[PDB]
Amino acid sequence: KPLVGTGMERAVAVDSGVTAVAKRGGVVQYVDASRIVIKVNEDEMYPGEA
Amino acid sequence: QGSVTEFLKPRLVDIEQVSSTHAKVTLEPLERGFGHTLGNALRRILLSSMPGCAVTEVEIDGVLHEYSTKEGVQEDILEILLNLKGLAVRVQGKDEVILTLNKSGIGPVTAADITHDGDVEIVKPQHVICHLTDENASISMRIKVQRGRGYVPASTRIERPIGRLLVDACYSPVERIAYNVEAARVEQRTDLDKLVIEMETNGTIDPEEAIRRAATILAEQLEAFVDLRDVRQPEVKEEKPEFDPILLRPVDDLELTVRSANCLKAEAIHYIGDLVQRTEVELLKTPNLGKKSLTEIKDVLASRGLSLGMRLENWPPASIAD
Amino acid sequence: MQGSVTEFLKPRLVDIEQVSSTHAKVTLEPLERGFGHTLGNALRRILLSSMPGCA
Amino acid sequence: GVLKIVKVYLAVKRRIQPGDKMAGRHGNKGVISKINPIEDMPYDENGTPV
Amino acid sequence: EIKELLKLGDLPTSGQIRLYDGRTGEQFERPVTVGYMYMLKLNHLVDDKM
Amino acid sequence: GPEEITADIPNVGEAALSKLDESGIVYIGAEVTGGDILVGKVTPKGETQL
Repeated sequence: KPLVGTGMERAVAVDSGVTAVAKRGGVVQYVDASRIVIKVNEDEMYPGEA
Repeated sequence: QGSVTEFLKPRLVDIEQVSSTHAKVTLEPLERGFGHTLGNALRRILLSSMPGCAVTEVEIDGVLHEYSTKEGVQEDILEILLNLKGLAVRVQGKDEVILTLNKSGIGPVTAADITHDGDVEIVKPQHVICHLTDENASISMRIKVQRGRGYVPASTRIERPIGRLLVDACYSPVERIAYNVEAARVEQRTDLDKLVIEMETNGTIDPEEAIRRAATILAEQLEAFVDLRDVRQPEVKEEKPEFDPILLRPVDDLELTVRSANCLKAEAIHYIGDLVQRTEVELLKTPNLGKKSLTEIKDVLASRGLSLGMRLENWPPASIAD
Repeated sequence: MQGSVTEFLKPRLVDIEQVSSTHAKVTLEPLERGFGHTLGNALRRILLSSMPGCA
Repeated sequence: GVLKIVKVYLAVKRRIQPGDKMAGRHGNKGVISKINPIEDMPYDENGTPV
Repeated sequence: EIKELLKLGDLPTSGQIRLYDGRTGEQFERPVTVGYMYMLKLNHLVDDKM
Repeated sequence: GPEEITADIPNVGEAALSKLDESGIVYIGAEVTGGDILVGKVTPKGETQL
């Protein structure tokens, strides 16, 4: 980021839909540099049911 | 003319070791005028005229190329190799030393986690190479340190997986050299200054021997005026790129008989260059030749300008380069 | 040196074209990318400053 | 008249090379022609090449 | 407002710092300005290829 | 005659075998120069008659 700005560079990268935005709270399982999976708490804690 | 010690002779009066990385040495006997001509003839003698050592070749156990991203790693295959560029290791007196790295679990891979070799002196053990996110993820490389002349582009460098992905280099110890004026404070007279050189070495070559070496280079750059017994020729090179495309011609240009035209081709001989490389002492062993089949060839080679027992260049010619 | 630290060629005087008793020629072929301006400035401030003579 | 198709990418890491054009946000259009060595490169007091 | 802030920094306040020549060695007459500029490297079009 | 892609090619060379080894296809990531082989091809010519 440039040393100086106006404060309008942030509102651009948001509406453009460049960065990933979560639509539900919860912790993060994996943080691979090619794939990220977030598990939500809407179903009973099960290895194959969530 | 005279010439009898008219000026003062520079002598080491006191050195300053503020840190184990940066020092502030200084000379005292300096006349007004030599505190700039000696500083300018040195500022450009330590920006590329310094050996040093750096990382060049690396293996990595698991990754094939700079595209394949290794699992259990926060960063990508690229960034994790850019850290090795900062990894500096001073070698005692070797040019090819292979170091092995191995560990498991979470925690930043420090430079102290690598094998401990006697000839290998780690500069900064707290150097980070890669961060392991997964506790079950392992990391291992074959980091070897060479000794070039400062920086080696990866594009210039890089069949079967042998060396695989390689990295840049930075053998150059210091990256910046500066000089100050400052008037010396002697007890003799007043008109005297001090050089005072500041060096920021990565930690491979100590400043005390680095600065002195710089002036030593200039000394050797003037040993021809001190009248020394050194009778060596400068450059007596003669360059005029030439070749012999006629050697690339088949054996069907010497006018031979059907007999020899069937014996040679049966002994892996299709060109005139594949026959000259051999000798007429081992060709007699084969129960399909003779002495008259060799003296006849040399007879024709006399006109072409070739003969048995001569080296070849650019051979074999255009083939199937793998 | 004996420890092989130089790895570079060092220039040296070979011939002095004496066309006169005051004017001559001083050649220096063996040079590299950088030393060309080094020696040309390390002596420039001497032959035009630190010179005895008389007049 | 086609059995199957084989697709192969071709990623190229284009590095800096004298011939391109550089322009910030003000319009300082320029072009690199010759790379100035570090040897003959002046610096400040502390010694910092441009 | 900026002039008042320039009072701090390192030492200079006008921007013109003494530049030492790496060629001859003599300091350049009238110090030059040195700072950070936000530039950008525009893509190299293939329409100007050799 | 319809040609096919395979690692086992009846070629008189080896340069085309060094790369193609994964049964028709080739491994990922490597290094050579322009004017080589990407995908092994075997298309008979002259009705297999010299």
